[PDB]
Amino acid sequence: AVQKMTRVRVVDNSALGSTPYHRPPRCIHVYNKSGVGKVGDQILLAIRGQKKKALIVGHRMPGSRMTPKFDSNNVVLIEDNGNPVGTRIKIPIPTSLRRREGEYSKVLAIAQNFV
Amino acid sequence: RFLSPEFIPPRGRTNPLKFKIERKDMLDRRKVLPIPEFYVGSILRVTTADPYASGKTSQFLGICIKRSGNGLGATFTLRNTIEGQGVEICFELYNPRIQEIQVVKLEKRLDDNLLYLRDALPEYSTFDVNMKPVPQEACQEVPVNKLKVKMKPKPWSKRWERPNFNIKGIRFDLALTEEQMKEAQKWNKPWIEFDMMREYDTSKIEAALWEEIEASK
Amino acid sequence: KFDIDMLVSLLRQENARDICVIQVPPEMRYTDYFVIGSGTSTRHLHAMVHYLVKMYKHLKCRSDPYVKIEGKDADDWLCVDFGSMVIHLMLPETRETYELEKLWTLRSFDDQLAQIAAETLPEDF
Amino acid sequence: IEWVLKNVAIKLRKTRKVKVLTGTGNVNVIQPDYAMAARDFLRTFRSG
Amino acid sequence: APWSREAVLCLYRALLRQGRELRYTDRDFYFASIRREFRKNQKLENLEAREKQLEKGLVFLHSKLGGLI
Amino acid sequence: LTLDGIKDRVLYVLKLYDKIDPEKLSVNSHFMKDLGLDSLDQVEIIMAMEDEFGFEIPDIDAEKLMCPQEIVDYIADKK
Ligand SMILES: [Mg+2]
Ligand SMILES: [Mg+2]
Repeated sequence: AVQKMTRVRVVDNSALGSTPYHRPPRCIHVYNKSGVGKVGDQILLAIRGQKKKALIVGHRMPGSRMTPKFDSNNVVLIEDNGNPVGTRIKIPIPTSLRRREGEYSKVLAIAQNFV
Repeated sequence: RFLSPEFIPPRGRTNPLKFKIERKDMLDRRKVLPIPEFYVGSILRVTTADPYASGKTSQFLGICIKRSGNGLGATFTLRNTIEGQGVEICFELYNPRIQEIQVVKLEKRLDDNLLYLRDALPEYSTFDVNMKPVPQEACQEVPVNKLKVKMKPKPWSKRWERPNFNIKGIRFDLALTEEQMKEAQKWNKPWIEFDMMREYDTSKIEAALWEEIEASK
Repeated sequence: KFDIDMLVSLLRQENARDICVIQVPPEMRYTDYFVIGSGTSTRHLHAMVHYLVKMYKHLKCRSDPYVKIEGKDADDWLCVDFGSMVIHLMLPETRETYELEKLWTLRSFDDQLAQIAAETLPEDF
Repeated sequence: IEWVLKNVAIKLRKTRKVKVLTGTGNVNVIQPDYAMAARDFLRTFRSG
Repeated sequence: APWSREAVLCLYRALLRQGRELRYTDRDFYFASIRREFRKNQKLENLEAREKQLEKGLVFLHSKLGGLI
Repeated sequence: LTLDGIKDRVLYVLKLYDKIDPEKLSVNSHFMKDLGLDSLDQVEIIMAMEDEFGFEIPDIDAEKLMCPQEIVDYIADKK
């Protein structure tokens, strides 16, 4: 359940996310009819005095049975065209992403671990 | 004699018939697949079929932190940390896409809920993925692991020190001053343990179920 | 049928310059086959993807789901996900940067993954 | 020098709590001020 | 520097032989990529770094050429 | 077998190789110094020979060839 002004963690190898900054990134917009963002939802991120698109891959809110609940809200940065900003992901990613309506093949390619 | 929690009925105004009907289906699945005995705190490995992919299975290993539900809806939640990222999954025992349940290590802990492990140090939740099963002895009683974990800085997910939770597996002396402990005790509600109308005696119900389950065997 | 043999021949016909085919062990619950194809130009990439989807629709039938085309927004990387195969098409410059062959071949020994590290700190100092 | 400046920073009481988002969850790390601690130490050295 | 400098030569030989048998993929591309890896890394290396580098190559060989088909 | 055929056949395959410069592709052309080839370079040179001529040359003596005539002689006496 990510909302406007939520603080999120960039699970990626991109320099933009990796480099330490005095402020953690905050969500600015949720691309949904509702304002709530769940796994598989794009959002608009404010990073280092800049705006970038990003994708939610995990959160701390309970879901339906037999699905993984994480300890932090994890996000991945996405370019305007939709190509991933980073080249690697190390943290486990849920397998529900494969079938959900949307474009997730590109992110799945870069992710090693699936839980 | 270990009677699984789900078999015990909850109190209420429901008819007994609804429970008899549910039990018959529960026993039938147990013949097809065996459900091992375990308690909160034991480490388990569960194998389940993956729906998205075609005929490919999955395995998850973690410590059981909670047992809930009644009848065919019973659940259990087990936890582990992978690459320094904590994950929990809630499993239903009677879900038909569970291939096997393996008790890697059977043991009992001081409390019947370990949800406070979220606030403990990471080491107390990590378990080796490839750890092999340990031996068990039939002519014994289940072991009770008495470890007391250490906590991270005070801001926590819940106020575990407060008397309602009744936590007995945290080293409070290290994390809290004696002044704070007295501050917590203002929420005690001492009278609850001594009023005889809030107690649900299930000894007879437990006994009757035992023979019927054994008799059906 | 629309199998690995058919797909590679189809790619061969349409003149894919560089082709890599990687099998996937069951331990990873993603797909049986991973295929990466290089492409000269964006116009060429669109033609290659459209023909394969057209061919797949013709041969498949009965209870076989339809397949989406992804990456049309992007001008250089296109990927199509079939039931048991995954095909990625991109230009040479895009392919080398992401270096997808390395990761799947060397599952846990990839050089880029090794560069990433872990984080711990007692205090902000 | 880090340990002594930490004590002087605590002795000066100039500390800032920051919240760090980690894979295990957010934790409130404490950041003292080296600069303020150093300034107080210099005053004591200059004073008798 | 390596575990043995004969293993590096022996390891390189096996990779080329396995590539000869590669069927579906463009064998030429695989051969060129292997040479580039064998060229860039081994010119400059250290005991600890070299051991891991050759170790990763060793697993690549011992896993059906890392799944290449 | 034809020794002259072996010589030119070895010469032809070596000529096909691009990295080596055929400035002096004599029958006694050295590899470490005349052509500047490293341990990796010789192995592929051996493969360029084994591609159609040989196919059973071990590395133990392949590295010792160091010149077309030696390999010309070596393949000649093993077949
Ligand atoms: Mg309830
Ligand atoms: Mg809360």
